[PDB]
Amino acid sequence: MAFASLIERQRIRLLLALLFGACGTLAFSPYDVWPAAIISLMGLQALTFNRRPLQSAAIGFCWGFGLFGSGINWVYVSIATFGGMPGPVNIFLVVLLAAYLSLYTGLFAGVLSRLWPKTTWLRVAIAAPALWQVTEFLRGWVLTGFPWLQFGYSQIDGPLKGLAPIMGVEAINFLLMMVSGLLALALVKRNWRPLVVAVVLFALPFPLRYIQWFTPQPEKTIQVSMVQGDIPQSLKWDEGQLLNTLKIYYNATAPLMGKSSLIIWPESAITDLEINQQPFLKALDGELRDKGSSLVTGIVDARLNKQNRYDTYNTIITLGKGAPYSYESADRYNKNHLVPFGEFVPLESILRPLAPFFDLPMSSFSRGPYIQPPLSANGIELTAAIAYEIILGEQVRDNFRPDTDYLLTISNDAWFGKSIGPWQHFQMARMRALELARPLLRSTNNGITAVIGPQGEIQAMIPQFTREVLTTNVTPTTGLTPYARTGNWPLWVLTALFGFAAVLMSLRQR
Ligand SMILES: CCCCCCCCCCCCCCCCCCCC(=O)O[C@H](COC(=O)CCCCCCCCCCCCCC)COP(=O)(O)OCCN
Repeated sequence: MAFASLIERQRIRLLLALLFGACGTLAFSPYDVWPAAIISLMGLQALTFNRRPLQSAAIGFCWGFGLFGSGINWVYVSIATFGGMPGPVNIFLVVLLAAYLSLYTGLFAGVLSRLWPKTTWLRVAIAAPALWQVTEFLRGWVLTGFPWLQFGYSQIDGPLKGLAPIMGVEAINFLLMMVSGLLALALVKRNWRPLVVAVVLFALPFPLRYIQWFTPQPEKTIQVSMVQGDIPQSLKWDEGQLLNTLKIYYNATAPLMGKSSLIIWPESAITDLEINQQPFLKALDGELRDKGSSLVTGIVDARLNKQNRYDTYNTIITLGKGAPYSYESADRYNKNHLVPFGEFVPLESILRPLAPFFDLPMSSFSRGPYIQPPLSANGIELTAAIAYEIILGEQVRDNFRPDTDYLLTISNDAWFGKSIGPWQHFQMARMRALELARPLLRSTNNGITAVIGPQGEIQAMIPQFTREVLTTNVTPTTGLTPYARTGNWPLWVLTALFGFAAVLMSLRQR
């Protein structure tokens, strides 16, 4: 007994917040338990009740530390495997990353308690979702952002699936936070009205999820094929292995050359500069056009700037019928949002010589234009997003065009190894496909290579960590979703209104 005495202790709540914070990771990874997200948000909402601003900030920081150290720890695997640093240094780096990610949850909890101290429906339903949206935007914007582990992505297959195509995964985050706050308030106050309101709010989008915003045109059906080279990441960036990788990809492509129409290779499938492999690319494009196919592969390009400086762009070249290959062609995609510490190392003067982990091969990339024309191959338009860029919903939507028939994503998940990072990335890609209502053609070296339907459901998939070829027929779709039409503008208007109302009520509370 005496639960009230123990629960009203800051030290105990810190330990209890760690468990509830880590409980949220059961919704993104292959665990895929969407009630866990609601439970974790309920814990975060409840454990900050009746606390001073500093204690609430500590509770939020511990919750974020659990969440981002129990499901972002797969970064440590990549760091240790492909970087020469001691184990204490690696664990310090992953702990520091978790703490940095948890700062924006501690800030959320602190501001929420500072402005709305008393546990009320207002705080748990209006102020909390708006402030949570603001802090998530800050986390995804500052220092190029790391918008990972957003609970809306857990609703890719759930009751709130249909909310994504209308307003987005960020609005799904908003609704999840609101419902979970109402549930936490009902649990804390032992009341039934917040529970009923939360049930109504959560069950409202279930009929909404049946709306079909896309027309599955079958007249433009193709036979896309994707190749998993299963190239070892350690040997990926070498000299002798380049010929072996090219031979493997060519031999995998040759049977498909003639039967398939949209052969795709993973990110950085060709591990050499585009200019160096010019005759090979020319011959490959010629023989692909002879048999009537296309090859949207990935390569590394080093263009010359106006200042005679070589800028390295992570690129997606296009070859075959419907898109003749040329070094000056505009039918290419340059990666815009580079991955921190892996593609653009900040402070190269000190960080790069500090350890071999910072001085990874093929680094110091150059960002491409934010908005780029869609890739054309065999008469169809593909929206490209290299690896990490897929999770950026706003950038993907901005690059999206009404003429887009497929969403293209190529990644190299061999860094993460056997962990949950590739699965979380795949889930975020599925959420993007659901939001834009376009079929997704995701190709990976070792990670999850699959074709995602317009509703986010997996149409085809191949086992992870193998050298397989995913050959299937995918039908394009036409039509603009409300999310594609608008963006985050409706969500930002809604959260601005809610925040303004909450601030006015807090000031008027006096
Ligand atoms: C006030 C300062 C506070 C600082 C707070 C941060 C401190 C901690 C920072 C260190 C810990 C994070 C380290 C993450 C990078 C580890 C190395 C990963 C390598 C990598 O980036 O993958 C590349 C691209 O990723 C891909 O193409 C696919 C993977 C994309 C997902 C990557 C997820 C991990 C990155 C998370 C970084 C978050 C930083 C947020 C600040 C490989 O791609 P490639 O095959 O073409 O090889 C070409 C490579 N040269």
